[PDB]
Amino acid sequence: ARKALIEKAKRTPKFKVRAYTRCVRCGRARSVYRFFGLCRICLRELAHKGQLPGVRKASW
Amino acid sequence: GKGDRRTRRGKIWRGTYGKYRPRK
Amino acid sequence: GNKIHPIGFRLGITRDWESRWYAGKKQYRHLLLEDQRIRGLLEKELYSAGLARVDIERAADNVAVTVHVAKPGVVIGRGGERIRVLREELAKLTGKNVALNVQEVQNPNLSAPLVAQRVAEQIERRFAVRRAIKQAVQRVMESGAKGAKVIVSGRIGGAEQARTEWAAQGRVPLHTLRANIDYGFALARTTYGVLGVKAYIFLGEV
Amino acid sequence: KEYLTNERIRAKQVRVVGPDGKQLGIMDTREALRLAQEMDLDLVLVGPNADPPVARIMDYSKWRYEQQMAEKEARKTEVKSIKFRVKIDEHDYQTKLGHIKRFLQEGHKVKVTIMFRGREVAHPELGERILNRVTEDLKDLAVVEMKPEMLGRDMNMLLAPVKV
Amino acid sequence: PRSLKKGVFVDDHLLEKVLELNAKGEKRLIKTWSRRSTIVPEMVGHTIAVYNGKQHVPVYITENMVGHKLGEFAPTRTYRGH
Amino acid sequence: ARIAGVEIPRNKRVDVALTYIYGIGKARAKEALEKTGINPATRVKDLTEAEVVRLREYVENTWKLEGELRAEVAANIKRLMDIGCYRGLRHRRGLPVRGQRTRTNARTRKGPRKTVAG
Amino acid sequence: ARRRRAEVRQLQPDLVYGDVLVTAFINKIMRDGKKNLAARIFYDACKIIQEKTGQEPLKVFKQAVENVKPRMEVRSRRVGGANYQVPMEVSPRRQQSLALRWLVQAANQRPERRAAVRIAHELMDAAEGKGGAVKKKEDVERMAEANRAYAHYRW
RNA sequence: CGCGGGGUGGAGCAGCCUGGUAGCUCGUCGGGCUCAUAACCCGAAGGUCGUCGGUUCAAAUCCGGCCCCCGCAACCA
RNA sequence: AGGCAAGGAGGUAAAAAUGU
RNA sequence: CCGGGCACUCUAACGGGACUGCCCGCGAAAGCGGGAGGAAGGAGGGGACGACGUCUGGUCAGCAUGGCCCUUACGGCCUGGGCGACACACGUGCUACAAUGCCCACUACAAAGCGAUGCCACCCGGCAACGGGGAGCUAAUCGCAAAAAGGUGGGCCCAGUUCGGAUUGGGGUCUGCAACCCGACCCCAUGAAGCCGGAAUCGCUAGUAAUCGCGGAUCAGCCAUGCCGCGGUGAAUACG
Ligand SMILES: [Zn+2]
Repeated sequence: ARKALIEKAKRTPKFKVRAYTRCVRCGRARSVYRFFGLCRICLRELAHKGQLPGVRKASW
Repeated sequence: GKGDRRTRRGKIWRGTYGKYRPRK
Repeated sequence: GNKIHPIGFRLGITRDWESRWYAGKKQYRHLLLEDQRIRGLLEKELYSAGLARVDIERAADNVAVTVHVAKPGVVIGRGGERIRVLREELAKLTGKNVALNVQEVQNPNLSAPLVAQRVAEQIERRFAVRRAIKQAVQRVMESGAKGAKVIVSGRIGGAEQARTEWAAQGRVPLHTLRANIDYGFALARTTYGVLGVKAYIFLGEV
Repeated sequence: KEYLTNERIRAKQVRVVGPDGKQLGIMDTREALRLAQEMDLDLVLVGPNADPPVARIMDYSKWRYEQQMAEKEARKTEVKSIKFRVKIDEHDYQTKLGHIKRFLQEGHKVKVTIMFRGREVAHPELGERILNRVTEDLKDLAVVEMKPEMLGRDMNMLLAPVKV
Repeated sequence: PRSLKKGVFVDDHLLEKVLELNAKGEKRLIKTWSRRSTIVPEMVGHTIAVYNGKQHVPVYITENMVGHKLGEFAPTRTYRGH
Repeated sequence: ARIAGVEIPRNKRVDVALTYIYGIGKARAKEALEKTGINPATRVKDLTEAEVVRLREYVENTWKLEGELRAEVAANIKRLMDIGCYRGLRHRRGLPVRGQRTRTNARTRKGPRKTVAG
Repeated sequence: ARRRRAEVRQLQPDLVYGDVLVTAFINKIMRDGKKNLAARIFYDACKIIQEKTGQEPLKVFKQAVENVKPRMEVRSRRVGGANYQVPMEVSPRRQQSLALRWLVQAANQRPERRAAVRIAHELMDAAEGKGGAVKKKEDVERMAEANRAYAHYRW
């Protein structure tokens, strides 16, 4: 999450097979969710906060 | 069986379709 | 090592979300980001006003920003000036109709994040950490809490070995869903390191 | 260790080696069996997976017993250490010597050590004086393979029995 | 296993390098980083220094090795012996 | 009968018997039978010499099989080996080639197990 | 396992007769949870039995089971470093289960061709007083009787 | 010089002896166990029997040479 | 016949070195 | 299918229902054993939830920061390579060694997901991956999609084989600028070891082991046989 590898938020690819999503809270690389654009830690944190609307603790 | 990508069951396992297992 | 977040456990029931807006697969992502930005910005600004619930709705893309605070005066300005500036900033950031419906938290010692923030502030001034914690707890108890807890971990007042000073009052029933506990947390941004200020206030059941 | 005895053979046509070592050829299984029965000693298949199934016509059980006995005898032969010190008590020395002699008689080696500390002055000399004397005492029983060699903190000898 | 639909892929560096040195007759080591490309009939006879991540390594080039990408002949990893 | 280069099998369903050709597997054999006009439910012991011979002819004239096929594969390897190609190099080594991680289970290219002290 | 005597499952009995033993046997035969295959197998076996020894295979099966049923066998308890084949009783249901298991084993030890067939043959052998399962049972009994010495080391 | 006896997987030892049949322990490798090492258990690898050679249907085996090792008899040492 | 207790048996309680 | 209907399934909100409440037994009491009605009985099942603290457990490479250190360099950009290297060793899997199986051929039954440049009906070209045309949906309403084991029939006949599919040759399909390193897949050929595995050792107490398929998330494409998740068939045994 180097503030230099927010060359992803730099919209330009060169080839649209380089656009690699990223988290958009820490800017992690490795556990984004298309549905949130968040890393699997950041997302979790926000879920616990209650700041991703409708995201409950799961149970069935 | 299972593993063999030139049977029916193998095909099923591998996920795909072709000569041995058609769409129809 | 255990112990999950109390709010993020009681979030289909006792306490509703700190954001409320539907959006599809196409737009939850952008909107979420926007909301996060808003929250960040407000935090940066209203640290003086003492901020708690930073509620938001997209009610047909009319952003509703609700900041439950400690000082309406400070948010507002000296009659109604700084409230406007903040709103404008939000608009600039987040280009949609944006409100800023300020509510004070009457009983500022029922809002647990506020309490936590206060404690953090005190710590930053380098006080007797344990003493401060105890005082905070007592204050909470006085307010009308049916139980309180403050966990403060870290380099206590500038210590070389990690500790976790720890104090409580009455009932802090951290397992029952029916409990309804305001959990607050404040990051004590201090001079020798970083101190964790976790605060739990048990206000009341059902 | 263990071969197919007379009728334990379906290995068709067999290499009829007696307990004597003599070849009667490639008899039937059955013929060989008959012969064994007549001769009293079992056609034991010491190489069923060979140029004719190696039909060694000895009593199997008897053979096994013999082998067992031999093995037992082999055990009973071993290394016996006698560790002196630099300073010697004479009675003790004598006793040690006697023990060594006994061991040699039995058939058992006597590795004759000393125990040295540091103090390596007349330590090696003392060791030499001891071990060599001991050897002189019991030449009839053992002669020395290993002389009184320095072990730094020991002086080792090996008295090995004269005849085997 | 060979993997190009329609459009046998060669890079317009040493596509439009080596085709001009068709006019210059032969040429004298063509150094490339584009190992991606195949060995088209135009390359035949020349000498190509493909990139080994570190080396510009030479290949004298024949009519057999047409149906192959360049990085085949520049073996990048080294040794297996211990 | 010797339906390729001395390719005799015995006593099995025709297709299966054919499969014993170095040149042929379960699909080719099935195709071949369909082409030539021999019933799959028949045997090597139960086949008639006219119908034996048709198959023998067709198969031989249609594909490259057996010793020839072996030569071809060797030839291919040579083509790959002589030229300084990755695959050729791998072949020379005794290594796997096509996309295997070699670190552990390259064995059917490495043969049995040649353990070393650590 | 610690507290209670752990209840033994009551099944739906056979849908073709009304026999729990039969059901149990089928289950035992059944590997992988392929019952409506092993049920079929069982009925094929029964049919084979009928074809040969012309009694209602259910009774035959029962007889076979009875024949294989062991009454004393060997557990293993270490005592003084030595491990002992401790010859004790086998409890009724447990014994029955063991017998069933043995039968199944025998069926799959047999060199004959098909699923039903082997089982049928095994059952017939058991009824007779011979075969593989019965032999195993006998061996087990002997092991008890060869090691009746250690009996007193009861559990 | 004599005579005697010996020679076996890396080390110590059986087999020869009874012509067919190479074990045993210590070590070397790998694994298991254990928190970890030792020990422990399991495997695996590893000997053509000094050699020339003969035998003989076939030898570690029977025979000799030569090489040695061993003790003693032995002069210059 | 069961209730225990006191005694007397006899069986079983195997082994298994260590440490920045 | 349509009308027509909310009956039933459903779906989803809300309520009820199980409380040791009823009877007998013991027990001072709790409670326990047995009924009984009840869909369920004694915490019905499964979750979510993990105390004070330990392990100075793990992470400064998710982020947050204290201190230190680097600064035309330990920073920035890119191209290529490397992460995938392989005489070895272990870990976790998958697939197997067959005939309760294997191959084909028809035929039947799920849940839960997921779908917009996304899923793709259906039609044609192709052996086929797929390609072309092309409707539908914006999702219970169209689609992925056939679930498979199963059941009916055929075949195979106990072999290293129609077991098994590694590897290796060839030709292709797709995504993407680009599949050489290093993709998946199709087809044809190749047809390896392996005949249920030493000492050891792991998992599991009921809809569970075991086996069978289906979805997902990341994601162009995938090295997924992983992970998460759902249903199908479905046991054993527990003396102690
Ligand atoms: Zn993040």
